[PDB]
Amino acid sequence: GLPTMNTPGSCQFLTSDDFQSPSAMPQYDVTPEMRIPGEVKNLMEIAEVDSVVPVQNVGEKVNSMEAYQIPVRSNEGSGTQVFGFPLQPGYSSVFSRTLLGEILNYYTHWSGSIKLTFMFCGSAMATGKFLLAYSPPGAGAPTKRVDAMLGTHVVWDVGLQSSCVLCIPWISQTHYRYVASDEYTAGGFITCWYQTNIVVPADAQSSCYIMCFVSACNDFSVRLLKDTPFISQENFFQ
Amino acid sequence: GLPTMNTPGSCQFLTSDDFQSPSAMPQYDVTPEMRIPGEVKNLMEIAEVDSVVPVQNVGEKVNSMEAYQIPVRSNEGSGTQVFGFPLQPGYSSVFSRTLLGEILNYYTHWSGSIKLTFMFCGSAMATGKFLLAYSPPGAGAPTKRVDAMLGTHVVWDVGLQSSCVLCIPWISQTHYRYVASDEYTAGGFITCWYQTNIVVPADAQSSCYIMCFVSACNDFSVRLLKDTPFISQENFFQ
Amino acid sequence: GYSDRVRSITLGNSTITTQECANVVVGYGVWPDYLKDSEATAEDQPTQPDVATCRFYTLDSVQWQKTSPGWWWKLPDALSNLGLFGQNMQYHYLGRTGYTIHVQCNASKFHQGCLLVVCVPEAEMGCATLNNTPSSAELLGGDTAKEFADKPVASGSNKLVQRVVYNAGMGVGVGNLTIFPHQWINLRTNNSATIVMPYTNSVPMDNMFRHNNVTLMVIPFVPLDYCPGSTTYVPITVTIAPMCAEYNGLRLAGHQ
Amino acid sequence: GYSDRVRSITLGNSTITTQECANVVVGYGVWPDYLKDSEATAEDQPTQPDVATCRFYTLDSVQWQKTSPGWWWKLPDALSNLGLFGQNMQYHYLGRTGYTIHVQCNASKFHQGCLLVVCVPEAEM
Amino acid sequence: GAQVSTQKTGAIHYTNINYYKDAASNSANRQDFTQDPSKFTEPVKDIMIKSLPALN
Amino acid sequence: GAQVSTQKTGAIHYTNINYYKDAASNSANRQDFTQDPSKFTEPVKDIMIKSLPALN
Amino acid sequence: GRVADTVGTGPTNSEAIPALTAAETGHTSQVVPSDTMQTRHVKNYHSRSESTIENFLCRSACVYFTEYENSGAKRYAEWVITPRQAAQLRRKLEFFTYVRFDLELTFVITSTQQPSTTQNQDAQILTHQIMYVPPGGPVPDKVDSYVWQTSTNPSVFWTEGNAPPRMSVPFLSIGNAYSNFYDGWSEFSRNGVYGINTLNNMGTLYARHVNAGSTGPIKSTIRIYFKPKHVKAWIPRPPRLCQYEKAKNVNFQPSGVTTTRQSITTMTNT
Ligand SMILES: CCCCCCCCCCCCCCCC(=O)O
Repeated sequence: GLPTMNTPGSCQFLTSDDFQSPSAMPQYDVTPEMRIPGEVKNLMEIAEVDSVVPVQNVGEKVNSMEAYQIPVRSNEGSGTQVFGFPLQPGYSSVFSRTLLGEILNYYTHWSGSIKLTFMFCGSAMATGKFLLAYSPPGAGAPTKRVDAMLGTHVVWDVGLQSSCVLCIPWISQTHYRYVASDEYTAGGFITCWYQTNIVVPADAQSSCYIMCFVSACNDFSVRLLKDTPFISQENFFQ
Repeated sequence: GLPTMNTPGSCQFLTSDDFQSPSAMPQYDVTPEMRIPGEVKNLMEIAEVDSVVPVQNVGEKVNSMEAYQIPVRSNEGSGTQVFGFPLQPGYSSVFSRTLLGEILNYYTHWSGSIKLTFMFCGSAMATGKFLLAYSPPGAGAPTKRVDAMLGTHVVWDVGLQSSCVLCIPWISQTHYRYVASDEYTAGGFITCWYQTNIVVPADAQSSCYIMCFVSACNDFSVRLLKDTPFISQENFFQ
Repeated sequence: GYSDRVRSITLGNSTITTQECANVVVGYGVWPDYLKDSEATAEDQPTQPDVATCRFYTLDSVQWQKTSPGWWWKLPDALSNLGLFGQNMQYHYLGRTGYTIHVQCNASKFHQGCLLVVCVPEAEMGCATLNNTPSSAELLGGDTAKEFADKPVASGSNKLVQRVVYNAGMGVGVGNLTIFPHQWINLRTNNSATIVMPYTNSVPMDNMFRHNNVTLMVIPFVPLDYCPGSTTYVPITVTIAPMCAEYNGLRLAGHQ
Repeated sequence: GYSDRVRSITLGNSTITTQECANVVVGYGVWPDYLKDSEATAEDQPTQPDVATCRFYTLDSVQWQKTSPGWWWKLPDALSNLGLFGQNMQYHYLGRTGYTIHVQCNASKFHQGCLLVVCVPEAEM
Repeated sequence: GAQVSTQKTGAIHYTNINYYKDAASNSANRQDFTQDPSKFTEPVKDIMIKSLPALN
Repeated sequence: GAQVSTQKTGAIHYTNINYYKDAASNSANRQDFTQDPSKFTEPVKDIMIKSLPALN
Repeated sequence: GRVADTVGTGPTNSEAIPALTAAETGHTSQVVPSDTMQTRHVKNYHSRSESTIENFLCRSACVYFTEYENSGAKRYAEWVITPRQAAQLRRKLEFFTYVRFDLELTFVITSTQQPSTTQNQDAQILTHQIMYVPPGGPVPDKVDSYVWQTSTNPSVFWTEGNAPPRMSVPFLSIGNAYSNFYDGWSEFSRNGVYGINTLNNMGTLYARHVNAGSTGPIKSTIRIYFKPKHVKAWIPRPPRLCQYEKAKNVNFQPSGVTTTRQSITTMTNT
């Protein structure tokens, strides 16, 4: 009898622990593997896939398709703000239900570079330009285009090619950021300003629409798995 | 099933024990190290840093700055005693709240060589000498300079250079000494006697001040960690 | 021929020469520098104003009296209204800096006195009443020195900071402050003192307005004592030089 | 594959992409640069803000009407209220700079028009 | 018949042994990092180049 | 894949093995003695010599 | 690791002056006792081991405890994780501005009967559950709420009579180290919460009974114990003086520097 001493932590059941256990059905025979297209080895390969962003949450439109559409209309003056939303991919209502939004909510910490892909769905003849700005925190969301200039902005132009890519770089004083809302690490702001008013021929429709996309670059990473507040329950399902 | 026998001491929780435990969050990712100035690898590197000594505890002056000041005044006769305090670095009220005092209170045993650095803050013209004596125990604190001579003393002189160093050697019949008060191991005594009365020109201020310092030499060491009696509590803080 | 009493420091345009001083205490032993690319986070290219930033500034000189308790400054926000380093502070979300502090108080040979120049990373001051916290107006002032108070502060409903010297506002023993880097201005053998502080902080870069990471304190231990007929008014002056500044994340103008 | 209609310019943070344009006229043929030490005068060491300065700015857009005669800007003082280049202008006695001007006016295929973008050194009115 | 591998660190070895006769009794494999995003991003027949226009 | 080291004596070897896949599960390191007082004492630019006067 | 040797010295007459220096340089003299007196060659075998940081910070300590019952108003206990609600641990970490280490948690749970008139009380073995909730996660408002399923969140099931449970946690901070002292606000306007309270969001810790366990009421007691490991430190500082007051801030009540004694000459404490 090899002498031995139990240590604190015996006869406990830990949720995340790693241990070996005796099999309940010895020498069971396993069916062979098959080659199934689309094998995921890691969740990060989901986080790089594009997804639509319900940029317009206003009012009761969240029950219709119009939640995904951004109105763009010819004005009589330039410098009006197209839209804007805060960057809090796990908290802010914008990204909340997105694809990237779901995967984050399981994780507490993250860092990387979020790409925003925009695509102009308007009429083929109408053209236009736009100013996509990103203002790091330290001041409120800029309320005038002249103020949006001093951020990091990509002047983007409609034309033969359609899609655009605004790559939000990674600027923070820490390595990671809370996915849950906190004022300490708060992310920043994003705006879109008319660079030059939409020009439309005659007989072509005045108003257009612009859809937004979200993806994570190849430097993206997450940490510290947790529960997701979204899904509810009452009593066991039947 | 390898036969085994538990030994006394199983299923106990020891405060200081060393054991391995299963991690609660497997494969967690740790943020990389940074290079921060002033990295402490050992507490002894704190114990060698100078600190002021509240040599004057008299009366209610402990609530003012004057607790750190030693009055020195021109007398009409020589041999008066400037100050004196017992050496019990963890117990005596003098060293109690000092830097060296705090670190000791966590430890029961210690040995080494305590340096005392003195610095003369008086007027630039006034000069003077002083006799710094250390009388090992076996007799009361010497009450006359002639008696202080027979100790280990450094005659110290004011002048162009300012700071002095009185290095108290290590003399005891044991290797270590209790940091808590006991009559068995009691440390010794320290005195400062006018060697030659303070001489001041006209128009220069009569009274001066002398501040004291404490540090541990490179032979210093401690042992047997414990609790510190100073900090109190009642109910949990909110 | 040479002397250890004399020193000459040159950064950018400005220069400070002192014929009576001691050596220059350097940090914890790490000479300040730029950011190596191993620890970097921000992926934008940093601005390095160099001469536009690195140089010496001189704040308001403050009188020193027999009863004067002491003073404290907050470095990250002091300069904020001075020079480009004040401008380059408002337009960036990040900054990384290290400080060279130079304190100048001189007196004749007949003036007794001793000062303590310490530079305290992350000094967190308490509050007058136990429940509240200090207001942003009390802990700071632009270029102006805030001073302690020799006797306890009566505790009302206000937000006032606790200014007692012997607790040094942080609730520690003032006699122990020497673990941090320091030097002793002593009217006997000295004139001016000098400190060099490398960048100390938990994260490699920081916002400047939010987090004041370095606090400067001058506490007289031995008050000023001089026979009548000698000049009464002896000012203290502080000089503060950033070193190897960097900035990231250019944004709009303001703090809010 | 390639095209001559399309161009992408990147300076500092900002970036300007255009899917319909012509080539980029460069000066008189001298690509802008720093100051060689042969011609220098000032003996102080110069500040080189780089990214803090070099980047694109966008001024106020101005309407264009059938009768609109034209417009002029003065570059050395236009930006003076914008960005660090406005700040670094006020705190120095000297400056040396070169400009990349990019003018954007688009219209559908049914709009006639022609503009003239010239950049005139030392126009004295 | 032991085996040796590396722990998860940031700025070491551990000895594991399988005690049972059934594969399903072995401990979980936490360390497989292999990743190939090409099966979701870039699912096109004609390989597209970043530096060039998409539709030429 | 064991390891061997020395105990703490005054006037021997012990065999330790790491059983887990996470660094934070390894036992504490009590034995690192490295010490360099120069980062608190002697924080000056000009190196000063004991045998000489401080201010010359 | 070992103490340095004290080298012997004979008499001395010479112009080199070890015993003098200038502390105004902020430079602690390195003088050793052999300089100011005569000294015999002595070998020291004393070791500095127990003074290392590791042995200093690593001891288990009771940070906090709660009470939750088997019936009535309070059926579970909730606590946010801060070290600062216990005096003697918080002080040991206030020497060091920036600390880095890997917690090792250990819980100690006990049960206590409560006075009641209920008849035929017969105990059964209770089972305690301890659930950790990283920040932002769902918060149970009732014991039977769905959140206790712990589809993810690390949770521990424990039983009376067994050994106390233990789990180790790695370094959870965002930055390159925990921060004990933080000067600044959470808001760019220098408003809102001031002090270290802003940096600290560790999530929350919960506990409950799994089963009623008997007819009569039962109150339980849980205790948390930190045991830092692999410690690293930076930028030491003065120990705290005045007694603590609040757990969110450094606020203190002004108190004297030391204790007192009689006239300076007096050689004994009072
Ligand atoms: C059942 C799982 C329990 C998990 C226990 C997690 C406890 C987290 C401990 C954080 C440690 C000390 C940090 C002080 C935080 C701060 O002020 O920045």
